[PDB]
Amino acid sequence: QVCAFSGFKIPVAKGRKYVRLDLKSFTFINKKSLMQFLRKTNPRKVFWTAIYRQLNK
Amino acid sequence: SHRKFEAPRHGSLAFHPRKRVHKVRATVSAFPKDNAAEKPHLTGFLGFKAGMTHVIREVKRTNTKLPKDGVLEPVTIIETPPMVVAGFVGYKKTTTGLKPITAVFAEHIADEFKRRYTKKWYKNTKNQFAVHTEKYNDVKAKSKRERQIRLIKNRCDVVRVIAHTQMALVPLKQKKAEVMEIQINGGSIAEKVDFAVSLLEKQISVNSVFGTDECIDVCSVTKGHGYNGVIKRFGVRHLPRKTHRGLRKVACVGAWHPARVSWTVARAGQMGFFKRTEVNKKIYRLGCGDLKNAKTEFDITEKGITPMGGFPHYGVVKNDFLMIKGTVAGIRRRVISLRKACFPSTTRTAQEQIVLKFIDTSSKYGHSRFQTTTEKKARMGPMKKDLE
Amino acid sequence: GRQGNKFRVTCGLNNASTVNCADNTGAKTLTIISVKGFHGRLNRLPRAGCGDMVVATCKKGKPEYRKKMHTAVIIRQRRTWRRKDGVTLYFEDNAAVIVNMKGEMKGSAITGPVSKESADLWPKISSNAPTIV
RNA sequence: CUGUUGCUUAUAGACGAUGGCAUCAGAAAUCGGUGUUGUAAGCUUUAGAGUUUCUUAAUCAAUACUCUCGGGUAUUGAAUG
RNA sequence: UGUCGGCUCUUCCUAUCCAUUUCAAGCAGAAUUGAAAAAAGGUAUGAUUGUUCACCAUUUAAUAGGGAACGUGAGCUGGGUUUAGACCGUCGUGAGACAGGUUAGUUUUACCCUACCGUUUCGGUAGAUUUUCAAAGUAUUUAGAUAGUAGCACAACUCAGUACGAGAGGAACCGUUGUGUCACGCCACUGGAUUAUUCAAUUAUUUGAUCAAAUAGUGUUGAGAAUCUAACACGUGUUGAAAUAAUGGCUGAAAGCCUCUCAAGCCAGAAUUUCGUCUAGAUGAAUACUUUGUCUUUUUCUUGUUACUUUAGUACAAUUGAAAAU
RNA sequence: GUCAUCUAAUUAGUGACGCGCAUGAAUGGAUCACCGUGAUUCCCACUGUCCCUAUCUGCAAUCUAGUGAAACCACAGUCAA
RNA sequence: UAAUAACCGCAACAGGUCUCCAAGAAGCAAAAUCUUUAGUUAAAUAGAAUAACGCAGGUAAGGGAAGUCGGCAACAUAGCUCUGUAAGUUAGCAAGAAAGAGUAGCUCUGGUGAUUAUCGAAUCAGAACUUUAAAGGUUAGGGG
Repeated sequence: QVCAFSGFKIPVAKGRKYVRLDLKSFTFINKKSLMQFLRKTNPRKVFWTAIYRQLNK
Repeated sequence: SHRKFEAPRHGSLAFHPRKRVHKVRATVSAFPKDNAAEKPHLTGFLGFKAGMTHVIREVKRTNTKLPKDGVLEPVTIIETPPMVVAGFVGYKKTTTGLKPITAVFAEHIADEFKRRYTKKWYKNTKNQFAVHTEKYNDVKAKSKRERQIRLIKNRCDVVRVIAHTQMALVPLKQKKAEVMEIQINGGSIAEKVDFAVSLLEKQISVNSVFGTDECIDVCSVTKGHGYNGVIKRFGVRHLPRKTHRGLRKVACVGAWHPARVSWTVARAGQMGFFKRTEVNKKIYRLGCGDLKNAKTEFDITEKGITPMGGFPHYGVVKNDFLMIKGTVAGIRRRVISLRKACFPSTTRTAQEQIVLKFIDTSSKYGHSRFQTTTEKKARMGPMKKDLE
Repeated sequence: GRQGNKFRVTCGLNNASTVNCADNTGAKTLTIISVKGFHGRLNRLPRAGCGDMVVATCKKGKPEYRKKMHTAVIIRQRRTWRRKDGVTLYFEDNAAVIVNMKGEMKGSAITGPVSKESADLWPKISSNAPTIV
């Protein structure tokens, strides 16, 4: 399992899963990522995300 | 008039009165019933609660709908370094219960055991067991000891070994040891004393007492909370918002005419430092020797049972330990008295084998991600410090 | 009509809770009246989790369904609940479908995903369920 | 022997009590670990819509790039030394 | 002697609604009906009404009936009733009347003794002298007269579409797996609080500007460790032995037969009783060290205790006390 | 009261019926547009009112130094019959 | 003195008592909030600990009045601009009905005058760019 927003490797028995009505489910590592996901925040503009560290460098 | 509606009473009267204990260690009020058709063995131990973690375990029970990939369970870690046996006592069955007859002690006694017989050690003369040790080998004293051994074999029915911990092996600041009387359940009283004598000055490990996948009982003192109200002490209903003079109280503390408040009414008072015995506790991992680590047959990383940054408020576990399924009474660093089950559990879940797939050693502070501190440095890679 | 047992699901739906009707049987929303199999306690309100049969009324729908008491099964809920394998999950809305006592579904379609707790309990729901999450 | 007292003492606590240590006591910083937030201040990418002025010479310019997985915090009821 | 009801809470009664054990039926099964033991455990959510009451819609194994100054106002509320304002209807010449209706109407004090809940302080239990002993002090390990007591209930699978029944219908014993509640805990995982005014951003005012802050009694917002906590997370109470109640039986007289016994003697049989287990706990016991060895009182030092100090007085080893059972 | 309606469910509300215990015409009768810190019912939204409680801050309460009252009081203060 | 200590209330009582002079920010505003000149830091005592029950101010998962005599209490809407606005009606109103959209920062452009190119007024409209997408720190209607 890899966090939908942060892109971090989710440890076992940790994190929450969010299931939307469009049949797509996302699993998150903490409430910090889930809150930013719900605000339509681009993970490529957040410096500490694993996705940002791949696009750059 | 009768109460309009019925409900179960709040609180349990099986624990009234709720008097807080005085000593941190809790003594088992019983031992498993003796069987005389088995080899003598020890029926108890004593460990210090370190903390709690969670493990993923594989279900071995049949006819159950639990997931095949593993079930998440909480486990308590109880560090149990080896004990030192420093004497034994015989008990006799009289018409006023057990009465100790004699207590034969070893020749050499550790300073940890001596501290129990004083209150201001740093001012004491520290001459405990001095006369006992200096005259141990005299014929007058040797003859007396042989009489004490012979007295127990003739007029005693219960033998218990006086074993104490070694506080140098634990991160606690206390130096005085914790003394526990562990009964010997086994053959005739003749070979119980023979078995007891062989144990003098020797060290006993927790593996010699408890086996693998064994259900046990735990006796300890619960976490203290001080003075408390009836809502937390007894769980009564909170009064409506409109109430004059406060919400969190029992409205009626008795009828008019028993003319006195009954002992059964919920009253405010002390909650906390109470002695509780919990039965039927499964042992998951017997952390002795090979199983002293946190690795599993599935997750093969060599990691210590201590999480990153140590157990909160406890430190680092570096001795033998036990994994207990679930929660035990008492906060970290509390002394835990262990004992074999008085009524063994024959349920299919109690006899079930335990096979762990994963043990969580991530940090217990915050929302941690990594298991070992090496794999944290691997994922994050080099940082500004160290590289500059 | 239910098949087998159900594990512990933290019931997040109270009495008088309005849920959507993912069915196609002309009922828009349902409000929970009672929960079948609920064991009473003083001052407690009936509770329903995923896969729980309920007794509900329709306050918005076609005239042949409105202002009547129906039997519904909870298929998803916004209340976070934990599976026995350490998976913590919750949906986007509370929804239910109308089924009778025998369990046979009145409608023939379900919109959105269906919880595994409700699907395994009632075989007829899983057959009409698009996805089972 | 026990009590007072000290550690502005804890696994305890309204106050007493209870638990620990008391010169190998204790405390304190600093260091490493472990967490929280999200990339400090200075200079640089004309980053940069335009304006302005010398008239490609500058300016001023929200925001943005590199130094920077940065900086700050972290027992106070966290763990080593 | 604060006069209705409701809310909160404990306890008691059984004339038992459910669960447990039994007998009977016009009891084939299922579902029911009559009755016995048994009061240890449970007995709900709402629309209308101030209502007790009632009547409806559900849920449940069941949604039983009552008492405690018609339990419970220095526990609450003030909806009703039951002062003073006002309106209507009927009555009265009138002031005014109305268990007729309507609307607005201050709910005071515990710091006292006891009860209850928790919590300290001081005092303390008598006949033993094998010096390997005996007693006093301090500390630990234990002990357990007594008091309380906790686990229940439901569901799913299999038995089984089987027994039974013409068919329709349609169980149960063992076993296994869960759920609910109650009780005791607990902080790993998930969630909540958050003055670490932690980190970041930002509105207004003031530091000449940047930096860094302060002020708006916690300015506000996002994330937020710790600690606490969940009806929101999760563990344990699936636990053994004997004797019983109602009842069904064995042998067996009275009464040559019969009979479970208003006879002697036995067995099986409960959510039962008692051991076992859990909590508090009195008098106690063992060991370690310090003493002392015929004894006491008044003084006296100490935070306090023991030994200890002084002046006396007092006794000095040697015939006591056991059959058991009927 | 009876009939409709509002609700899953209506001693409540609204609209009808009227031999009305005991309505009724300046003791004014009927009708309300605006207005009302007036009385009543129902919807939407929102929320610790509630399921069911958790937690944060300030001030006290607790203890101590100084200071320091009052109501009340036959004598007092354990229960069962 | 003219009052949170000189006045009336038993008092150095949070009650009451007639007037004059009156700065900056911000905003429609003599509003809330912060500061300048002036005044004061004491105005019925403090220190330690950080228990229950309180008084005052708050927040909360899922549900959303199921609580209760009764939405009591709290929550919620809230400024300005543009569009749009029902039945009913004494034709005046209802009406801010209900309902929907916009709002920040930075860099610019145009309109609204006076004197014969210079001088000045805050106000309105428009356009690119950027961001944490903007009335809401304070003040600030719940609707049918």
